[PDB]
Amino acid sequence: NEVGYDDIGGCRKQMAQIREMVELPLRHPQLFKAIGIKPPRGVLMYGPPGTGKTLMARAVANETGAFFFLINGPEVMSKMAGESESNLRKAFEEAEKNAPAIIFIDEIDSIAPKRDKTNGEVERRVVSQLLTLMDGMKARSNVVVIAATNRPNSIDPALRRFGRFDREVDIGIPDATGRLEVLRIHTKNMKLADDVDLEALAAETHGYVG
Amino acid sequence: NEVGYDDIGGCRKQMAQIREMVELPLRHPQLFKAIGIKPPRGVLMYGPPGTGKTLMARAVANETGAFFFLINGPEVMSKMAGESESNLRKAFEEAEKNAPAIIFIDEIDSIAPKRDKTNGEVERRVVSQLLTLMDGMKARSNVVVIAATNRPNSIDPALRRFGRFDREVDIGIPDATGRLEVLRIHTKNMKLADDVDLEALAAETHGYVG
Amino acid sequence: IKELAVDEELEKEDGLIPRQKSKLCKHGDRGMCEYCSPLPPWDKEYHEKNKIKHISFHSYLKKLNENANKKENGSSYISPLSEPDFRINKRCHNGHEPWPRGICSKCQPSAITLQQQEFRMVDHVEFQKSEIINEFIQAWRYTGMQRFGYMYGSYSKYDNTPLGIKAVVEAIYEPPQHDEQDGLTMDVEQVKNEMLQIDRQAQEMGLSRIGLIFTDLSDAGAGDGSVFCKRHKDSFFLSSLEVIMAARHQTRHPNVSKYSEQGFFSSKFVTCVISGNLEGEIDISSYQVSTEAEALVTADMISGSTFPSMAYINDTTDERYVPEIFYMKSNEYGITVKENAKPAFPVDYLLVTLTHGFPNTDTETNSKFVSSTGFPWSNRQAMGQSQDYQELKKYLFNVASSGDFNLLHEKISNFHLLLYINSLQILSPDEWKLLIESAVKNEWEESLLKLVSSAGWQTLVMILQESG
Ligand SMILES: Nc1ncnc2c1ncn2[C@@H]1O[C@H](COP(=O)(O)OP(=O)(O)OP(=O)(O)O)[C@@H](O)[C@H]1O
Ligand SMILES: Nc1ncnc2c1ncn2[C@@H]1O[C@H](COP(=O)(O)OP(=O)(O)OP(=O)(O)O)[C@@H](O)[C@H]1O
Ligand SMILES: [Zn+2]
Ligand SMILES: [Zn+2]
Repeated sequence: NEVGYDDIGGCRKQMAQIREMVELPLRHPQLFKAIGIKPPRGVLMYGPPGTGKTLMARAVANETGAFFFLINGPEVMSKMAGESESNLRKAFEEAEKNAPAIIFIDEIDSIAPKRDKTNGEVERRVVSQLLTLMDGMKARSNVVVIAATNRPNSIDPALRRFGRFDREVDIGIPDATGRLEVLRIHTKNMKLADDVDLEALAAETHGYVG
Repeated sequence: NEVGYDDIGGCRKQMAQIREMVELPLRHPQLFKAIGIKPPRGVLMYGPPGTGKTLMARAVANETGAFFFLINGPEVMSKMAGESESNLRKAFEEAEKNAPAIIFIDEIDSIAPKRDKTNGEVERRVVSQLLTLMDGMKARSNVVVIAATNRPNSIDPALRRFGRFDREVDIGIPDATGRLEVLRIHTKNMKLADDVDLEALAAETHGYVG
Repeated sequence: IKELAVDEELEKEDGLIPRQKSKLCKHGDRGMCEYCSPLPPWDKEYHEKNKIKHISFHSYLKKLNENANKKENGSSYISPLSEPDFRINKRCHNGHEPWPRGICSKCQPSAITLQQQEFRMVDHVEFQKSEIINEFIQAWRYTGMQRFGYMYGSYSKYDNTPLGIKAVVEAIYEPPQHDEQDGLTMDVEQVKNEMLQIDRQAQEMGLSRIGLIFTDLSDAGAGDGSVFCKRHKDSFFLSSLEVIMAARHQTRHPNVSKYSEQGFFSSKFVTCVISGNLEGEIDISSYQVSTEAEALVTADMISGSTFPSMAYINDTTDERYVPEIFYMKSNEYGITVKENAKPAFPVDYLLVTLTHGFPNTDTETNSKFVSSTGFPWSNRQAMGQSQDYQELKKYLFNVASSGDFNLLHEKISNFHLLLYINSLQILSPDEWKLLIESAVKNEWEESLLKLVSSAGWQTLVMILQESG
């Protein structure tokens, strides 16, 4: 049991922005990217909790046939300093030998909060190793790190530099034309239905996330 | 040296309330079968310090002839978290086979203080081990646990619920006839003079504890 | 003061562990940040990665030199490498001048935590030949009782363990003892008087008494099975009665060290026992005692218990004040903190292990003592190999009454044969010293002809031919 090609309504008008940073390093590096421009690898997905990124990252791996990974924010960082480093180091060397690979990271705000009153130094150890390992992969490593969070302003401004994290894509709350495909997916598994269209019921559910 | 009824004084009206409350589940369990309701298991004495509450617990145990065991307050906290829970489990097992028995604990304020003012780690360690052992035991061995402190609302409020600790008993200061009885026990070996009047010293100290 | 020649060589070398560049390194090629810096030789993380269970004391000496000598002024040269004392200072530097009336906390011995030693003096014991110790087990195969011996050997470097010293043994001497089926117990006075003259001949031959062996077999049925399995995980590793004999032997032989204030510290002594493996053979194992706690309390407080795993702690009689001994063990419900308010504390905790082994037969540096290993030993009176001059007609005889020097010198290098000749002291002590040096060293052909031309060797073969 895996996800289909799109499988999420209300995102097909913006799913190309996440997609176009993937095939263009691999499908055409001779006439399109051999001018002398390094491939950007750091994207940033965010939005309200419930827009479905966690999946959206699964959909681009199924549509391209690339290897998929899963790293949760408060899960790996809750281990020891040497234990979280060993899981971080063994994930990137595994992603090198099966290019193309997608390294999905979630909940960046728990790993890198703002430094206005958050005293103590236990958070800056792991985020210094993330910016370290994002540098020495310049030549042919078809890797795109996907950082998942909720608010873009809660992330530290040091992560938004050249080569570290450039793309800030935001999948939004769909309208009645967008959420109609979400109702079409979760009703085709049903046996029968009424003789009333689902767009008449989805018209009043405007501010309802998918 | 063992103590009896004559070795205490002043609280003779208060002792009779504790007398019928603990001697009925110990001696005559046939009233439980007749009326069909559970007799209490945990009493709690409190009041000003120096009123001989530890002496009253030794007096009610030797005269009834039950298996008496003492658990002092600061001797549990002088150990670490590991061996203190093992010593608390061993005390309740030997009193079950020696039914009827009285498991008198002392100084519950040092074990169970007010938890919400200092939200800590050890403030819910030894009391949570006691609460699953006090409410968890069920063998109809009609054993009575007696608590003692200096303030009724200084302990954690979850202990004063139904089934664990329901009957509160206040230990007040003795009266003029009560404080006379205290000195008569201590002066059994003191070779006093003939001019020393017995009733004159009772009216001298108005608010002196024993 | 002067230390050993092996001990000074391990001090001069740093023994650093090199590392290579990595993906985690962000620096340039001409540098090192933290991940390709040179590793210290005392880090226990690298030790347990290669299954090394101790930190190789010469590297532990380096990890305390970093704490003694600093970048600051200091001007001290303290070098705090001393034996931690549990005895009570009588003067006490306070107002409680007698111990009968007064003791405070600065002179009171603290409660022993029972923490295991992380460093061993000897890191790996090695042997010379499998035919040498085969004669020691053969003593049990003739009389059926347990044996005892002392190991004479030397020391050299060890390249497997980082900054480690390996223990080499050359020959085994047996003292006269009274054997028994259950155990053994001999007189210490006749052994010490006998061991004094063996240390005389060991100086010119380059040997030193650094070890001992005692047997414990308990044969099962003498058929398919070799021995029983007495020492395992659930049973005792070393009996508490043999801890006492191992503790007195280490205090008699100290190791000289310039870093210690008293002049001697960290004794290099091995205790090996023949006990057998778990399944089916007579494989041996060796452990040595701990210096931190056990080595000093054996002067006053070690008493024998009925259990082999534990030892009883006795009481104080006006000078022998002891502190409480604590250790952690699991109760019936969970794992708890220190419980021991009770005597008979275990002694298997105070032992550090060693790695025994035998070298390969295809190549070696030297062996120096393989003559026959079949000569009758000096104090094997329980066995039949305790012969008089009748054996010298059978053993060497100056072979077939006219011996070739390639076949004569190969028999003369035996340890117990040379120790039997000088007891008769027929030769001069100057001619005897060149006799034993010819048998133990190389290029012996020019000096062996000097021995046969001397009149002392001619009188030895003439007095042997007339006798039986
Ligand atoms: N196109 C779509 N838009 C919105 N929701 C969808 C869509 N397709 C499916 N869903 C539903 O929304 C859920 C997606 O939520 P998701 O698993 O991403 O939780 P999340 O909180 O966004 O993930 P994370 O824990 O990374 O924040 C799915 O369980 C799915 O049933
Ligand atoms: N019948 C009595 N009533 C009151 N006091 C008494 C009586 N008999 C003796 N006393 C005196 O009162 C003291 C009893 O005090 P006790 O030892 O119980 O202190 P406590 O604070 O009540 O104990 P705890 O520390 O458990 O609270 C004794 O020292 C004794 O001299
Ligand atoms: Zn580096
Ligand atoms: Zn002192």
